[PDB]
Amino acid sequence: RDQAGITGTWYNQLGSTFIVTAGADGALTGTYESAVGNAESRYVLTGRYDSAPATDGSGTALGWTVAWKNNYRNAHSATTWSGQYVGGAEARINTQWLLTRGTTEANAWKSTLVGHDTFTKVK
Amino acid sequence: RDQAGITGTWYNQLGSTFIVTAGADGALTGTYESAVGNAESRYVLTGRYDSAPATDGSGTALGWTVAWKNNYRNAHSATTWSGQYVGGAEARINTQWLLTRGTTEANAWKSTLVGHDTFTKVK
Amino acid sequence: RDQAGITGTWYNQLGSTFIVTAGADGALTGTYESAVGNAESRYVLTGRYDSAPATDGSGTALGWTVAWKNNYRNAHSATTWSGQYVGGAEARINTQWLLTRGTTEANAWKSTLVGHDTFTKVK
Amino acid sequence: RDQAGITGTWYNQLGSTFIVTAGADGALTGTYESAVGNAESRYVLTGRYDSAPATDGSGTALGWTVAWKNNYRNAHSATTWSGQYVGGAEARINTQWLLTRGTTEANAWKSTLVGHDTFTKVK
Repeated sequence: RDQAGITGTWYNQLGSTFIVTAGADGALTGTYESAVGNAESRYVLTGRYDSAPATDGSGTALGWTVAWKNNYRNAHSATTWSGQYVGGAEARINTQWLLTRGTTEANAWKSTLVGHDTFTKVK
Repeated sequence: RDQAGITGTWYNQLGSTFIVTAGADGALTGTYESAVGNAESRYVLTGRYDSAPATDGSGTALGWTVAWKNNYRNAHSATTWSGQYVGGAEARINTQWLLTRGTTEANAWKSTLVGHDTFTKVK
Repeated sequence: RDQAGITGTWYNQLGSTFIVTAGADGALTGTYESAVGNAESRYVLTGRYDSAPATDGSGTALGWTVAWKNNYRNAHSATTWSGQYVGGAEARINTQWLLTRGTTEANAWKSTLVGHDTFTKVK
Repeated sequence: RDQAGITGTWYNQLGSTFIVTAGADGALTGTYESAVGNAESRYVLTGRYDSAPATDGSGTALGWTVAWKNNYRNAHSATTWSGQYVGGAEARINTQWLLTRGTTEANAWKSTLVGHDTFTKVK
């Protein structure tokens, strides 16, 4: 339903760039570029979305992962964004995210950051 | 480094089954079967992991997504697990997860569940 | 430093009302009224804030708890807001929150909702 | 119902010490000592719990806050624990927590850590 809705270039409140293709099978594939956190250039992302969402005005559930390793840098970390795509005049992806850093057992308690990103089709 | 470490069948504290292959390129591919939450049978998952982790005793950062749609059911939801793989005698994947349900704007505030799953190679 | 900054009436993006007094000792005391989630009227809250924040332009760390029981209703739940107070022209409290419902062991996995509320001094 | 159940000394998986009194009015008051994160000695905590929980075998919802300032140190941060008290043979408090550090706007995205602590009456 939202394959075309989701496919494209999205920007969050930080100036990060999320380039995604939604597959007819529920796949999400693309690249993430973070404006913050010592990331450089594009990182692979993959994820999933609900390819057959409720017809009742509900958002479309989705998430995706970026491991912060590319040819430029390795943060030894990974972020997952869990959220929903909201169609219409000003389409949004509203997300919450978990970033886990690889740590020792002794630092495991502080391994994970949590936040929220809102993505729009205009910067 | 942990491609073989991660590839395989993992079980969490709920009796859920996570079947994953780690690609040399950082890919995670496989299937998830939840013991809870009105899921039935296998659901596609995709994700990423740090294919070149720190050599310093740190875990390996990873995450993955499941959209809760297969041929049996559609929960109109998606879970992301963010965590780290810890190698050795009793290998673990320690995760935190966000489950977002597709909702109306009026219910968006209650769209997202958070928990923690610990995966082991024995049930 | 921010005792006066924090003391007052705040509104979030949902139209909820947070009435708080910051004590010189780091205490937060007051009442919360939720615009959503079948809450009615005021609920007691308590919390803490950093009464001696960094002088470097950083926010002031704080959190507080509401148990969703008053003389009108009992949701058998509790929310904690963790965030920071940002002073200046448009003062904000930026929070992330965890709502845990009392559950059986069998439903514990779905006990906890997560979100984010941003509070302003104007509605 | 669980006033006596909750009142006491609890330990988490990190060796931290949570000393709490549950008030008949839903209050939680006491002190927290963290085994990790450069905390030293006791810090004030306050919170709330459901003083009239469901009679149906459900846990009792609660949370509390610690601002990481005492006479010894100031981390410029605050943790909230949201969870539920589970009575019986081996009483537990199962929590999820958010730690927000005071930050600049530019670092706000990385302000918040998330984890999970399980508290028992024996160390």
